[PDB]
Formats: sequence, C-alpha cells, structure tokens
Amino acid sequence: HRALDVATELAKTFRVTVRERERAGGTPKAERDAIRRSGLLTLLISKERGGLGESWPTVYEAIAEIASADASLGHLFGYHFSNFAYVDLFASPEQKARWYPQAVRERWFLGNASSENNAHVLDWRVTATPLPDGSYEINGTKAFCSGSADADRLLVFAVTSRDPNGDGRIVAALIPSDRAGVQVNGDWDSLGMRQTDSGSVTFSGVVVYPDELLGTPGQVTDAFASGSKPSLWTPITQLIFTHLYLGIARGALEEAAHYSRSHSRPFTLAGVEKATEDPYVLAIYGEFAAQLQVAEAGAREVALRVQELWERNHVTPEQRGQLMVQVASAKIVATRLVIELTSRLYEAMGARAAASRQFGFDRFWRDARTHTLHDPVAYKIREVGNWFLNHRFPTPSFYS
Amino acid sequence: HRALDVATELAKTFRVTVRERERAGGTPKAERDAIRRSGLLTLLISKERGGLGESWPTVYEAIAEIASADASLGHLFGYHFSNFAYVDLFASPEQKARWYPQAVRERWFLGNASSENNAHVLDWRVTATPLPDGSYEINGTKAFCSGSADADRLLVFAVTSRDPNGDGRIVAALIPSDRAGVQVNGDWDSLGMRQTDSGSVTFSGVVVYPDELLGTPGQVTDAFASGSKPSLWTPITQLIFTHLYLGIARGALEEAAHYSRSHSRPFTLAGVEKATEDPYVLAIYGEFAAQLQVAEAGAREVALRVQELWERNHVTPEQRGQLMVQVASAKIVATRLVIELTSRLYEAMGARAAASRQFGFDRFWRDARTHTLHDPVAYKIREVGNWFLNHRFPTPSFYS
Amino acid sequence: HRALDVATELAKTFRVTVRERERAGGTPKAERDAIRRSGLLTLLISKERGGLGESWPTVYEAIAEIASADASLGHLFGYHFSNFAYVDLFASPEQKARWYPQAVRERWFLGNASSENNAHVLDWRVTATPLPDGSYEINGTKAFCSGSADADRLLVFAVTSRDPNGDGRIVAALIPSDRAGVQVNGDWDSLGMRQTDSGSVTFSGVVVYPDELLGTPGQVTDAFASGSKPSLWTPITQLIFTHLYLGIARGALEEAAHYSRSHSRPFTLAGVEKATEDPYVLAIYGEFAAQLQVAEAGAREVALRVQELWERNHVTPEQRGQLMVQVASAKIVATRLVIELTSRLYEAMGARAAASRQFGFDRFWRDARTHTLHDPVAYKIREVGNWFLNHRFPTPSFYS
Amino acid sequence: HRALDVATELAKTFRVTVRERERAGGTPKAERDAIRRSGLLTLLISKERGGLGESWPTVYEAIAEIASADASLGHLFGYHFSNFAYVDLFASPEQKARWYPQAVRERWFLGNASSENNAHVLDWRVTATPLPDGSYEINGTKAFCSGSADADRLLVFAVTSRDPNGDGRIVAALIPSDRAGVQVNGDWDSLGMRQTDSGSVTFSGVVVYPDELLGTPGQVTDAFASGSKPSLWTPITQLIFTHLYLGIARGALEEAAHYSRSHSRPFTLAGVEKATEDPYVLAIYGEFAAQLQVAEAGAREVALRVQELWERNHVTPEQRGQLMVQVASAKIVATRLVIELTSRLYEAMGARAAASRQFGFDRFWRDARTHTLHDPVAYKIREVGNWFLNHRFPTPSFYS
Ligand SMILES: Cc1cc2nc3c(=O)[nH]c(=O)nc-3n(C[C@H](O)[C@H](O)[C@H](O)COP(=O)(O)O)c2cc1C
Ligand SMILES: Cc1cc2nc3c(=O)[nH]c(=O)nc-3n(C[C@H](O)[C@H](O)[C@H](O)COP(=O)(O)O)c2cc1C
Ligand SMILES: Cc1cc2nc3c(=O)[nH]c(=O)nc-3n(C[C@H](O)[C@H](O)[C@H](O)COP(=O)(O)O)c2cc1C
Ligand SMILES: Cc1cc2nc3c(=O)[nH]c(=O)nc-3n(C[C@H](O)[C@H](O)[C@H](O)COP(=O)(O)O)c2cc1C
Ligand SMILES: c1ccc2c(c1)sc1ccccc12
Ligand SMILES: c1ccc2c(c1)sc1ccccc12
Ligand SMILES: c1ccc2c(c1)sc1ccccc12
Repeated sequence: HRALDVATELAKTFRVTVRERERAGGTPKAERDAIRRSGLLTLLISKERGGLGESWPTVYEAIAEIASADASLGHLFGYHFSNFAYVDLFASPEQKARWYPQAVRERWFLGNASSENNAHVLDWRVTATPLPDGSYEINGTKAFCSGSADADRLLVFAVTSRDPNGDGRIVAALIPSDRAGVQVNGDWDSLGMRQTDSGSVTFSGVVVYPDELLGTPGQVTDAFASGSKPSLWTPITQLIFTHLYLGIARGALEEAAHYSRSHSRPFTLAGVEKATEDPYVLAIYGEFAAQLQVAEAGAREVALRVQELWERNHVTPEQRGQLMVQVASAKIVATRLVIELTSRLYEAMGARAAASRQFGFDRFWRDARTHTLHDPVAYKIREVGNWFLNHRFPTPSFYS
Repeated sequence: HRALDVATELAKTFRVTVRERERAGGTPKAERDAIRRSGLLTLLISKERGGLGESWPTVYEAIAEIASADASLGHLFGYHFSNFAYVDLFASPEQKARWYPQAVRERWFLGNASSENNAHVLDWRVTATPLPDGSYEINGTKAFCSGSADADRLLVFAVTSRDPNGDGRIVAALIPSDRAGVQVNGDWDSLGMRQTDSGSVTFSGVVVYPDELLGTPGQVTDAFASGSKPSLWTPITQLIFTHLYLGIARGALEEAAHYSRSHSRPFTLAGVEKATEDPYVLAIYGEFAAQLQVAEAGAREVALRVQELWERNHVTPEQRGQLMVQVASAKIVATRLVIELTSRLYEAMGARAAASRQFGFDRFWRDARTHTLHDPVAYKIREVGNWFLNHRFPTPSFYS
Repeated sequence: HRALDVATELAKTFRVTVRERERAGGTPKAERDAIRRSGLLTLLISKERGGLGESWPTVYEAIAEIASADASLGHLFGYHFSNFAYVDLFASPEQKARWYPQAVRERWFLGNASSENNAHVLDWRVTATPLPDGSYEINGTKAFCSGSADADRLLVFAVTSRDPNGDGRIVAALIPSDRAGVQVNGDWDSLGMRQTDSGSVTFSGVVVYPDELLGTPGQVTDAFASGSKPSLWTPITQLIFTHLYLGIARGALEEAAHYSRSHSRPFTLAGVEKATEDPYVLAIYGEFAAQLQVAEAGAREVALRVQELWERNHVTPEQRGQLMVQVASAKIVATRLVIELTSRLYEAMGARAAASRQFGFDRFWRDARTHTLHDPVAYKIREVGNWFLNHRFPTPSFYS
Repeated sequence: HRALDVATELAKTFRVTVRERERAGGTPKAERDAIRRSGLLTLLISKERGGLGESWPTVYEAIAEIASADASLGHLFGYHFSNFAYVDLFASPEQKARWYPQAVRERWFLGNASSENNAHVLDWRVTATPLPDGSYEINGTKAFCSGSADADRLLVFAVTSRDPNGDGRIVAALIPSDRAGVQVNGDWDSLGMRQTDSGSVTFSGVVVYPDELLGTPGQVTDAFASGSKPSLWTPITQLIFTHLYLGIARGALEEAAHYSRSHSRPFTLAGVEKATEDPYVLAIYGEFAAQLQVAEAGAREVALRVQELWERNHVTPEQRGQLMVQVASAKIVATRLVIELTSRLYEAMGARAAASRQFGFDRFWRDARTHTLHDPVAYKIREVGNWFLNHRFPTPSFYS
C-alpha cells in the first residue's frame, strides 16, 4: 500500500495550490519535480532495473487519486505511463537494460509528440527520411504534445519519406527533449487542462539514431494489424483516460459535499431545517455517488484484466477485442458521468458557489469538458454498438 | 464452471417456451422441476451436507443467466437463495445439520410468506400466538408470497400476539407448505413477473413447532439494530434483485439485436442501405451495451465482497453498511438501465416489432417495470446520498 | 366551444369502456358510430356544404382530448382528418361538390390503404394498370391500413404499371371499401393501438374510375417536390400524431394521479405520512406536468400556424419548411415525454399498480410505444438539426 | 415591431464586445447608456406618461434577444422590468403620475437592494426605524443587489424595527442611489453574469421619505397571502428569468453552429467527410433546437397571459396560481435545456473549441449555471407537482 500512500500525499499537496496554478497556466515545474522525487514514475520498472516493480492496478489507482486533486497533473502522470507502455511494448532487451536504470537515476518524466493539426486526425505530415548508418531525420510540426515541456525524453512518431525500404511506414523513437532541432512551442491556453503543456512541437532536421528507434519502421502497424502484444497499448491508454475522468468526478463530488456540509443554507421556505437533510440535495448526491461507485468498481475489474493480459506472452484477438470493448464501455460511462456531475452539482450547493468565482468549483467541469473531447465519445459508442450488434471487435489502431 | 454451464443450459430450454408460458401465468411446475433435477438449488450448501459448496458470485451469475431467459424463473430461483440466506443466518447448527441434507435429498425449492397489504409496509398483522409447549399458532393473510406455489418449505414471518413476554415481536419459521391451515390462494395476476406465484397466503390456526423457529422472538430486530452479520440478509437480497435487472437487460438487448439483424428495414429515405449500419441504431446498442458492461463488471466486485463477509464469523456495522451502500448503488444503476433500455430498444427495431404483438418483446419491459417497484429506488438514492454527504450508513431493515 | 364540448363528452363515454374493449382488439364499431352521430367527422367541411366549418386548432384539440380517453379512437379520428386533408388538397372542384355533401349525409368515416411491407418504406408494389376509358385496376396487398374496417371510403395509393402514359407514377383514389376485389384481412393484433384496425388489405382486380382519382398519376410527387399547397399534408399529419402523444401523456398523468391520491401507501420507513406529500412522488408529477404544460402550449401555436397556411392560396418553401420544422420539434418533444412518462409514473404509484394487471395502466405505454415508431424519431431529430445547422429545410415527402 | 428591431440592434452591438467586457467584470456603463438612449427602458410606461405603451410579450422577447448576445445586459435589462413591475403594482396613482414622466425624461435604469446573506433566504436584518414625520431610517447591508451600480433609483426592502405599529413588517421604497448613507460596494466577482453588479449595498442611516414608500408596512406580505394582483410580481419576475435562459440557450446554439460550419474537422476515422454532415453532430443540434422551439413557443403563450392579468383591476388567487404554475413549468424546462445545451454542444464542435480558451464559448455555460441557481429548480418542480397531484397552488412569496 506504500505507492498509493505516496500518491495520496502528493495529491493532498497539489490540492493546496491548484486553484492559483491552474489559473496561470504554463508548466507546473515544482509539481513535476515532486512527482520525480516520489519515485512513482518508476512504478512499472522492475526492481532489478531500479524501479518499484508494481502493477497496472496500482498505476491506475494512483492516476485517479492525483487527477482528483489536479487534473493537469493527473493527465501528465497518466500520459507518462501511456508513453512508458509504448516504450515497454517495443523496446529491445538492450534498450530496457540501458534506459530503465537511466530513467530511475535521471527521473525521466516522459512526454510525447504524436498527433497533428491538419485536415483530420489521420493527416500526418511529420516525416522521417533515412540517413547514413541507419539513422533518420525528422521534420514537421506536432500538436497536442502533452507533457512536452520539461519532458526528459519525447516519444515521437513520423512517417518514412524518401525511404528505399518503403515510404509511409510509421517510425517511433525515444529521443532526448534537448536534441538539436527540437523546439517546444508552449502555446497551450485552454479552457481546462491548463497545465498539461499540450501545445505544438516543431522538428527541424532532428536526427534519430538506430538505438533510439522503437522497433523497425512499420513494426507498429504490423503489431496492431496482427494483434501482437503491443496491441494492448490502446486499451491501456484509453483506460488511463477513464481513470482521469473518474478521478475528476470523485474530486468534484467530494469538494461539493464539503461545501454543502459547511456553507449551504436550508431552503426554509419549504420547511427544510438543514441543507444536508434536504431531500433533493440528498437525491443529487445519491444519484451521482451511486453511478460513481458502480463505475469505480467496474474500472477496478478492467484494470485487473489489463494486468492479467499484460503478463501473458500472447493475447488472442478475442481477448484483446473483449478488453477493448470493456475499456471503451468504461470510458463512455465515465465521460457521461463526469460531464453531468461537474455541472449539476452546483444545484446541490446553491447560488453562492457560483457567485464567488474564487471558489473555483468550475475547474472540474472545465477540465473534464476539455479532455473528454480527446476522441469523440459518439464513435466509442458506435464501436461498442458495432461489437454488440454485428459481432465485430474494433480494429486495433491508435484510437481503437 | 460446471454450475454455470448447468444454469446456461437451463436458461436455453426456458427461452424456447417463455413467450407462451408467461401469458398463462400460473405455476411453472415443469420448469421448477427441471431446476430441482439440476441440483443448483443446493449451490450454497456445503459439500459436507450434500450440496455443491459453491459461492455467491456463482449464485448471482446463475441468477442473471436464468433471468435473461425467463425473468419469473430467475426470480423464483433468486428468491430461493434469499430464503436460504435467511435460514443460514438465523438457524442453529443443529437445525442446519438436519435441514440441509434433507433439502438436498428432497430437492427443496423454497418460498416465503412475509409481506402484507396493510396501510404501509411496516404494518404487520399476521400473528403468532404462543402455546404452552413452545409452539406457536399463526393466523392471518400474507401478500406477495413469491414461490408459495409448489414450495417444499415456506419461510414465514409473524408478530407475537397474546404474548406475556411481549407483543409485536417478529418470529420467523420454516414450515411445510401443506401444513394444516395453510392456504395458498393463487391470486397472482400481474403485468410482468407473471409466473412467480407472488399471490396471497392465508394462515388459519397454523401450528409452528419449536424446532422450526429461526432464532427467538425479536431476534431479527436485534440483529438489524446492531448491524451484525444476520443483517447481511438485506444487501444479499437487494443484490439478488440487481442481478435480475442485469439479466433482463442482457436478455432484452440480445433479443432486440436478433430482430435488428433479421427483420429491421433500412431507412432508405435517409440513404441507409442496411439497418445494422444505421448510425442511430448503432448508437442505441452502443449506449446500452456500454452501461451494461460497466454495471456487470461492478456487480462482480460487489458479489465477491458478499462472499467475503458471508464467510466471516462476525461482521461489523461498518462492513455491513459499506456493503449495503455498494449494493444500493448497483441496484440504482441497474434499475435505471433496465427500465430505459427495455422501452427504448424498440427505436432500434422499428414499428413492426410492436405492431406484431406475438413478437412479445414487451415482456422485458413488463417484467422489469414490475419488479423494480419492489421497493422505491428513490429511497435507495436517498440512502446512498445520506451516506456520501452525511457519512450515515443505511438503517438496517428488511429494505435497507 | 360546441365542437370541443361534443368531443369532451365522447371522450368521457370512451373512458368507461376502453380498458375492456382494447383487450379484445378488433373493430370498435359502436364507438365509431357514436363519432358518426356526433357530426365531428365534418369539422373541416364548410357549412355551405353541410359541415361544421371549423378550423384545424379545433380538430387538433378534439384529437388530443379523444386520445386521452382512448388512443385507438383518437388515432382513428385523427387519421380520418389526415385522409380528408389529402382529399381536399388534391380533389377537383366537381369531386368536392359531390363528395362533401355526400360525406355529411352518409356520415363518412375515412380509412386508408397506403403503406406496404416490402424491403423498405419507399418500396411500393401495389400496381394500377390501365383499363378502358381512363379507369385503373388495382392489384396487391397494403399494410398498416388504419381505419380500414368499417370505412365508408378508403384512400388508396398505387403505382402505375403497363401504362402508355408512364409507369411508376403514384396514383391515389377514394373508393368504397366494399368494392369488388377489396379484401380487408382483419389481421391487426398489436402491442398497443389495438383498435385502429391497422392490418393488411388485399386488392384483387379492383376497378378505380376517373371520377375517383385524386389528381393525375404522379401529381403528388410533383406537388411535394415543388412545395405547392399539397405539401402541407405532411406537417398536418405529423402534427396529428403529435396530438395523439400529448393526449396519451395527459391521460396517463391524470390516471396515475388518481391512483396516487387513492391507493398509494406512504413509505413510513423514511418517515413519510402521506404518499401525496412524498418529496420524490411530487418531483415525478412536477417534472412531467411541467414538460406537458410547455409541450401543450407550444402545440397550440403550431396548430394555429397550420390553419393560417391552410387558408393561404400559395405557401412558400420557407413557410412550409418552417412549419415542418416546428411540427417535427413538437413531435420530438412529445415523443420523448410520452415514452418516459408512461413508464416512469409507476414509480409515483408503487408496486401494486403493476402487480394487479387489471389496473391496466400499461395501456398508455403500450399505445405510446407502438405509435411513436410510425416513423423513426431519430430522423426527425436529424431533420431539425440539418435545418438549424445547415439551413436546409426537410425534403417534402410522405415522411417529412 | 419597432421596439424589437431596436432590441435586435442593441444586441448586435453588444455581441461585438461581450467577450472582452465580461472578462473584466465591473459596470458596463457604455452599454447601459446605449440602453438608456434606446428608450426601451420605458416599454411598459403608458404613452400618456411619455412611455412606449408596449406589452409584456414585447418586453419578454426583447429580454431574450439581448440575453442571447450578452447575458449580463439581458439580466440588467430584465431586472429593470422586475423593479418596474413592483413599483407599478404597489405605487399610488399620484406616485406614478410623478415618477413615470421623470423616468422617461431622466432615462431611469432601475436597480434593487432586496436580498441578504443570513442563515437562510427571507431572514432579513436590514431594518427600517420609523421617524416622527413618517420617514424611515434604513440600516444594514443587502446582498445580490443586481444593477445597483449606475442605478438612477434603487428599489429597497427593509423590516420595521423599534416600531410601535409592529416590528418585522416589510417596507419597500424607491430611492436615489446617491441618497446620503447609501454605499454601493462593487464587490461582485462571479463565475458568470459577471457584469450584473450583483454585489452588496450598505445603508448607513439612510433616510427614506414618505413619498418614496411603496404601500404600507407589511402590505406586500398581505398581498402575497391574498394572492391578489400585486402578487403577480413573482410570476412576472420568474418569467423574466425564464427568458434569460431561453436567450442564453438560443445564443449558445447559434454560436456553436457558426463554429461547426467554420472550424469543426470531420472524423475521417469513421468515413465522414464534412462535420456538418456527421450524423451525431446533426443529432445534437436537432435535439436541442427542437426542445428550444417548443420552449419558446410555450413561453410566448404564458407571456400573453401575463399581459392579460396585468391589465385587470383585480386578480383572483386562482388566476394568479394558474399563471405561477405555467411560469414555473416554463422555467423548469428552460433551466434543464440551457444547462444541458451549453455543456453538451462542445461535443458537436470538437476538441479545438475547448483547446482555445479565447474562443470563449464557456461564457454561455458560466452565465446559465450561475443564474439558474437564483432559486432552486427542485422546488419549482415540487410546486408544479403539488399543484398537479394535490390541486394546491404555490404559496405566494418572493420566490413562488
Ligand atoms: C487535453 C487534451 C490532451 C491531448 N493530449 C494528446 C497527447 O498527449 N498526444 C496526442 O497525440 N494527442 C493528444 N490530444 C489530441 C486528441 O487525441 C485529438 O487529436 C484532438 O482532440 C482532435 O481535436 P478535434 O476534436 O478538434 O478534431 C489531446 C487532446 C486534448 C483535448
Ligand atoms: C446572478 C444572480 C443575481 C441575483 N440578483 C438578485 C437581485 O437582484 N435581487 C435579489 O433580491 N436577489 C438576487 N439574487 C439572489 C437570490 O434571490 C437568492 O438570494 C440567492 O440566489 C440564494 O443563494 P444560495 O442558493 O447560495 O443560498 C441573485 C442571485 C444570482 C445568482
Ligand atoms: C399504429 C400504426 C399505425 C399506422 N397506420 C398507417 C396508416 O394508416 N397508413 C400508412 O401508410 N402507414 C401506417 N403506419 C406505418 C408507417 O407508415 C410505416 O410504414 C411503419 O411504421 C414502418 O415500419 P417499420 O419501422 O417496422 O419498418 C402505421 C404504423 C403504426 C405503428
Ligand atoms: C414482483 C414482486 C414480487 C415480490 N415478492 C415478495 C416476496 O417474495 N416477499 C415479500 O415479502 N415481498 C415481496 N414483494 C413486495 C415488496 O416487499 C413490497 O411490499 C411491495 O412491492 C410494496 O408495494 P407498494 O409499492 O404498492 O406499496 C414483491 C413485490 C413485487 C412487485
Ligand atoms: C420484507 C420482508 C421479508 C422479505 C421481503 C421484504 S422480500 C423477501 C424475499 C424473500 C424472503 C423474505 C423477504
Ligand atoms: C405513406 C403514404 C400515405 C400515408 C402514410 C404514409 S401515413 C397516412 C395516414 C393517412 C393517409 C395516408 C397516409
Ligand atoms: C427576494 C426579494 C426581492 C427580490 C428578489 C428576491 S429577486 C428581485 C429582483 C428584482 C427586484 C426585487 C427582487
């Protein structure tokens, strides 16, 4: 229970200052260094390599706990583990032996530069052109690069260009954020998630060496199309997002409840003597706490299944498909829950909870409302419907 | 897995005939006898006493499976385990050493006569008059006596009367359904749950012998008041109801999807070519399938905790209260899900699914609409809200 | 107020017997004759021609009031006016001069035979083949022929075949229901709307004469595509459906309230002394009555606009499209309301309202759930959204 | 039509600057002066007295129009008419003969100081101490004094103290905001409604002269208890709030639609090519636009009834109660609509609508979420339920 106690203490510390920090935006450097000092960035690194030797259920619980205190830090922490998962699923034994002890000693906090701001999510224009001796050169701009500021290593994706062994192949690499030609742009000014540093990143002639490549170019496409073990990356990552939404939900419900207990006035016009005994206040808390209990219990079960399949040598298409359906279902339910709860709970607190902007309760809705648009919930709903009605598992990809 | 395989095969046979049987109402004797021959009524009896020595997770899964095929049979089966749970929590070791091998040998299917139709659910008027030899005489009429027809034993509740040691004290007993003076009235004629035989039972001078009594007078009240282990009866039973709702929900979704694949016509007016590719059909299946996956996953966690506390020698009010809150939340979510989907799934099927009465899909809504009224979900919502906001566990009762 | 008083009195009488009549299904001949005697079938015929010279707001109010007592009689009554509206929009001056006094004298109650059960709703295969002197012969089977039993005249639609003047043109005619070769099949057996007689009708060599044709073959296609005055038929008819749903909603709300005042028990476990003072019972009635008040007030405005445009010589595409959008909006809101309310009101009444099948409250949900599937509400929603987002009015058709 | 054209033009100009102005908060002096110059503040003053002699339907439509551009200015404009309505309902004919020509000539924009921040609403501590001449000395601080800054007159409420003719009676008056001892505090820093100046006002020995008093002490209480014409103030004012919510809803829908047409990217992962043709985007717009059409149509009818009763010399409790129920119903529907729509419309726009804080669409949710808490919608729901189920009209008060 030690790692979770560490995460709980981190979250308590983050609650004290999140109101003022999130207003200013920018990089939460002091808090990222506290996470570095905590050791939790090493949860999934084996003890033999210097890490904590912990499991995915612990990682998910820590993500939700931190997210309940500070959604931007929960996002950054969770995305670190999405990046780590990708690295771990493709790294060679040589790379793990070098990188993981280094990640412990240098306290790596991983960032990524993957998505782009073109015509659609599939229009990728960051290229990797081959160099002598097996290196590549990266050129172009990436968007929504969560945790790219103050990241020690960047997980980067590019498409092979002018490549004699095949253009259009997806290359992934793990490079130092201070490699020449890498420019983090710090242009993140959002409604919520205001400290995630999810702005754009530009690559000018950036060299990637062979010992930084995560598999051969195109290997990710083969692993996903085949259902190899790396196809677990998408359910793992979407369950990370699910735990952000559940953490935000619980944080909002608990903060509202503290307000109601200490500050809400009874509607004596209707004969109520105490706001905490009002039947409609109690009904609001009961409706949302009930949905949260069921969603949290369901999320714990799916997290245990993530761990189970993580440990297998091979995951069948049925096992991976079933997991992806369970994860998508959890994310759908958590998305609806957090969006509704963070808005409707004002009705349990009363007008003064909005009349003083500084109370800051709208941070929960602003964070949830921003992040949940990460990928459209309508098409997660369509994928679950296509599975149930047509017996079609989602196609493994970066989004399903 | 053997036990769940047997339940799955039972459910398959019940699906073949449920549409015809439930119209008639009345007692599903052949199907009750099939359940008797299956051995599953002995799921929770230890192997040492001739039973299967299985766990509550298996019982709850079996309940949902059967209920997905025939909600009345799922109800009869589930209430048998509610009755069994009461006996197990209150009978002496000496009584259980006699009753349980007899229940196995005689293939006992339990019913109950407990609630009444007076001014409100607390108002009980069926009396137990003490006789000099330690026996009691029972007089009065009970309502909603599920499984009272064809029952090998009835779990019966009465309040003491003409009692020098105190009137109004609740006594419970397990008695043969054909004991002199017991009249099963056969007046069950309901919207849904049409074969549960939940009619009235009239007791005329019915003798109860000392070795048929479950505890002492008022003992159930004392156990409720102290939140001790016998008060687990309520979360156990409320979780039985939850699994009826999850089972009905799954059955309705599967039956609707079969119609959507086989008979629904594409809305060509809007350019649709296949109903199974219609975006709004797919969204209905996705939304409800997603909520069902999360609810079923959370329900499995709560069932594991039921088993945990069932095996304990002592249970504290905090353990019992936390379990009751988790059960209540599961019941709330399942109630809303089943009531919504059994009505809205018609929109995924089309007009002819209702215009052809013989299709009989309305059975799912009728069954769920009837059963979910067992006790008011508004007060399960209040109970979860009072816990979350005011840190007050539900007051243990026959309902909470 | 005379006409509305007559409809109110009719509805009063229908309420006495609807519970018994709709169980049996079949043709409500006695009630149809009571409507004939009332004169209300002539509401839209000018006094000059022997009718009442009333307005569409009166028709719509009468439809909703009758539907609140008996949805099948409300449906038959309303569809009579959809049939009359089609006739009035396409009939020649000499057809009106002959038919309308005859409809008054003979107390005509109209039915129709229009839709079919082929691959999709566009797919019409009942043929009209030329005969000498401009007559046509009709062959094939129609489905969903509301009011086709006991009909004085049938509005029938067919597609021309082996026609020198052009194949595949839609022809419409108003013919006697007992003409040789017309076989009303009497096969309506529905979940709800059980006395609308909406079964199939088979046409074997049925002769239609030129003086029974409603415009030339294909004229309806041209009138809808061009937005000439007959394009009002669809918003008129969809608003008829809307008033069926509002009528059912009001009838259900009022019937539930009577049960709650008379029979519901207080939940004394939570300290409630009277069910009519329960905060959650009150919230259910308040939610649904509030939405009903708004929906009804909105529907009055749209019905007035129907009358205003009905009196216009020419209606622009803006005026027709805005009306169709207002009608579709009213129908969407009414559909959601009646489907939710007819199911959720059980929670304000209690278990015994469902456990005693004879109470028959489920008739409201059965009727509403059946009729609201007439055409898919998802595509009414799309039509309103296409208008608001893209400024595209719905393409006029039999559906929009 | 001229007045509404003027309001539409005002709203056009407000939309240009609202994003920048509402961020700063404070007093929108230039825009208040634009409203002064428009003459619309005199809409309800008779032409005889120099006003526009217009109707409440015109006022309500102008309130919604302005609120759709700038919710704070719509609120200020709307509350001006609430203040005016109170004056008209309680002022003597002689008072109006002086005040209304002055309000025209001096372009009065009214504010109020009425509510307070004590243990519960209606727990009032601002006192009125009688002076020998019939004046009152006012002492205390008022809360939520909308429009208190830059107000030409304040409508003020106090409770009598040290009063031989009875303590605790409510007095009301209309006084200059620069009367000696009046301090408008400017302490308003809110989530939304950021330019309504709803801070506190402190009265230090403020003398109120006899010709400024509105009625006699406790007359407002007696009017409420009688349900007589002056108690129309509450339904009038609650319908003002309703039109704020309908205006915010319409403004949010149109602003979102503009973004969707201009900036939303199609989700090619699913094969869609234009965001404005996405089936789920279209469903969101259609669902909310449909609900909005019906709500707006219904609100127009209730506004016509406000005008009817406003022109009567006497109003019965039944007429007032029926109107209050209709107003409560409109408020309930509008509240639910605006709160859902201002949050869910992000799903129709996509992530970049929230990633760019400066888009500023969250203003609609912040404004609606703040104002809808004015009084709890849960008790409007109970009030409508108590009327429908128990035939009890709402108890007249400042809130019902
Ligand atoms: C708060 C937030 C954080 C995001 N973080 C990442 C990220 O770390 N890596 C990535 O590839 N995309 C990230 N995305 C991008 C989304 O996956 C997606 O590309 C984007 O939301 C599409 O925007 P649209 O809906 O306007 O088309 C993020 C998006 C949001 C809103
Ligand atoms: C934006 C806003 C403006 C308000 N303006 C006024 C006002 O002008 N006059 C008034 O008496 N109350 C005003 N109120 C207050 C309500 O009457 C009520 O006192 C308050 O909303 C209750 O606060 P609570 O729910 O936190 O207990 C306003 C409230 C809000 C939220
Ligand atoms: C109760 C009911 C009555 C109907 N009455 C008629 C009718 O009178 N004339 C007609 O053309 N269609 C009628 N329809 C049919 C619709 O036009 C449409 O063909 C049908 O609902 C589509 O069926 P589907 O959703 O199963 O494909 C009726 C449908 C229902 C449910
Ligand atoms: C389908 C159904 C089955 C029921 N079976 C039982 C039962 O077996 N034993 C029992 O004590 N109560 C049973 N109940 C009754 C509830 O405990 C409760 O008394 C009843 O639902 C309250 O009815 P009311 O809401 O109309 O007041 C049953 C209720 C329903 C609806
Ligand atoms: C109140 C009292 C006893 C019981 C209920 C409600 S449901 C049920 C099911 C089985 C056995 C007893 C009881
Ligand atoms: C397609 C074509 C004709 C008709 C429908 C659908 S519903 C209806 C109701 C009355 C008369 C004609 C029609
Ligand atoms: C309680 C008492 C007075 C008032 C409210 C609530 S809102 C409002 C708006 C304008 C004028 C007076 C009041």
